[PDB]
Amino acid sequence: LRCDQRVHRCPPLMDITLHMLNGYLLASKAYLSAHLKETEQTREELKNALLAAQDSAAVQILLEICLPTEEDNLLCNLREVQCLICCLLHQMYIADPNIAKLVHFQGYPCELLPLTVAGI
Amino acid sequence: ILLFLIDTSASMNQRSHLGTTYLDTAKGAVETFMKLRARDPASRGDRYMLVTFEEPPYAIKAGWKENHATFMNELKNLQAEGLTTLGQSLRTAFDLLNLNRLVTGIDNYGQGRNPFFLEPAIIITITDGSKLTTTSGVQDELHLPLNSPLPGSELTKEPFRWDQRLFALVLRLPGTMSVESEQLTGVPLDDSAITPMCEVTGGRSYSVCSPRMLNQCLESLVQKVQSGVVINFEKAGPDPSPVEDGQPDGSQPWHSCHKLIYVRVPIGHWPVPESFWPDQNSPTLPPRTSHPVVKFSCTDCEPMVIDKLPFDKYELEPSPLTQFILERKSPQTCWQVYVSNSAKYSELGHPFGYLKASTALNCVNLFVMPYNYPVLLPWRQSFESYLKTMPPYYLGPLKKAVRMMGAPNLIADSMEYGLSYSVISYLKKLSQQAKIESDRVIGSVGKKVVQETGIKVEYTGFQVALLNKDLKPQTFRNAYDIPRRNLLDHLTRMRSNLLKSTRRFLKGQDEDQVHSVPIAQMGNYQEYLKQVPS
Repeated sequence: LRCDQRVHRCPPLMDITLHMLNGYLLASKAYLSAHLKETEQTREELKNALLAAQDSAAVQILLEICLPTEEDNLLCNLREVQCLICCLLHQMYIADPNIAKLVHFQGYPCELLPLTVAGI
Repeated sequence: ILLFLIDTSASMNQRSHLGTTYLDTAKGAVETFMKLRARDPASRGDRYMLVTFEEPPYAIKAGWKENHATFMNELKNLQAEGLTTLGQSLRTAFDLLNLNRLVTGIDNYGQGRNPFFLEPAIIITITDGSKLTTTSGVQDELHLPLNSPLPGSELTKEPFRWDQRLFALVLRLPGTMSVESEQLTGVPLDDSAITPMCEVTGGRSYSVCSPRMLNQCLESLVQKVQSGVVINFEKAGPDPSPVEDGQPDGSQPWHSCHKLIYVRVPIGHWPVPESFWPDQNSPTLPPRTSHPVVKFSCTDCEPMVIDKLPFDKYELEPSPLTQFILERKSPQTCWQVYVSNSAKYSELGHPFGYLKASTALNCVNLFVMPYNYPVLLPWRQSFESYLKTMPPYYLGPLKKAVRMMGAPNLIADSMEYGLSYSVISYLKKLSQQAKIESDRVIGSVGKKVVQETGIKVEYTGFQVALLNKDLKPQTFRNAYDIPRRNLLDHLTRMRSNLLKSTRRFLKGQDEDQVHSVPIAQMGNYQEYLKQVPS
């Protein structure tokens, strides 16, 4: 999510990066689950909190990417990128219903409220 | 024993001319009173208690079985928020002071009234100026409520006890300059609703107006703590028969001062039995009085009383000694004293002592005599007929003195009343249970009250949460306690903390220390292989 920042206005590359993000999030979950077993030769709650915070940070970054500009709203690359991000967020919420609650407790700017509700 | 009563009411939030509120000044005055009393080498047995203007479960902050540490900790965190419920607080304090009285034997109400069984207690009742409220309006009477009397309290009919003095501080500090400093050595009265309640017990009520006056009143209050023997005097009935060196004409009649019964527990005998005629069969006992209504008569009546009678030195505190000093302190002469309210079967008062002064003419010695001394002191079947004029139970203590010579009496007629013994152990057990229940839930507050009570104006059961002071959010353990601003940096911090695999991991981000950081406490948990032999 810290790439060249020019792919934000690029639907195909954005979808590729979203697929990679989901894959690497699952890989990080698996890596932590395997690392907590190869240690001490509680920690499970710490790992769960870390994974929840990481998913929440990823969701927040994906939401902040949906911002229009730095300063048509329907026919542009921004629309397709927002739709892809909403699709990934819907998949994440279907996978885990707790990250949605954690993100809503953390909050996000109101400019994304009519987009996530009507997109997810 | 000293029970400080600090209201901590919402009216104690107004700022003085120095810059601190009245509550801060009261706490500072309490601390300086502590450091002043610590100068006298007698503060190794007293115990400090705290009473605030809160609910009965929350009014007491530190009571029995509480050391000085928790008392200072509770007085430190006092918050001034609430109404001025003076009557309920005074009642709670008096009930707290009378928890361990019906179990040890003090005020047994069946065997005289022993003055050598003392439990001193001084109340300060530091409150505001005036305008006390009771959640409905502003009262001007200060009547103590009577809603739930303690088991065994109907035998005194008064909340305070034999030795329970009540001093008061109003803290009437001006807000601009407090420039009233005309009278240097003068401490006037407050003239408020607490003044009669204080004067009834036997203690005055100071009127704090300046910090200098506060220091003066605190330095004058430390000299008014001793054994509590408070008895009331009356002029009746002699019409001021003090025709010894001048002519009488007075205010030194209703003297309700205290007496210093210094020990040599206190040692003494011959107590003031009671004020009524006790019958052999009496289911209900008449309620006693905290202050005995004893009256003196100005008669010489052979003041020379020399015998092997056990001696007593209950020193009387000089408060109304002007009437005695007007007659040259009555040299080599005394005046009898007698308790009223049917001291015998059929008579009005029986002389049982006198108030002879010492040779140094400093104070009154309060020579306490037997129930009827001028007859037994000067057997031809005389003592058997003489022992019928004295109360029955009164044969208890006097016989001990007869033990110094012999033992002619026995336990045949040593019976007060067949009905007085009954219904007494149950009352003592109930009082002990109440004292245990009060001392148990004394520091455990367990408020658990945080809600907004959302009204309609999930239904009828919702309540928004309130801001918790001592929340201690777990940033590493709980993910909900991480705000949005410092989320990525905190995420990396948690990641590095979990992937470090260090020793003795914790869930706190930055927990430096508590409010106190002692040097010896931290140095004790260490090892130093050194002794400095050189």
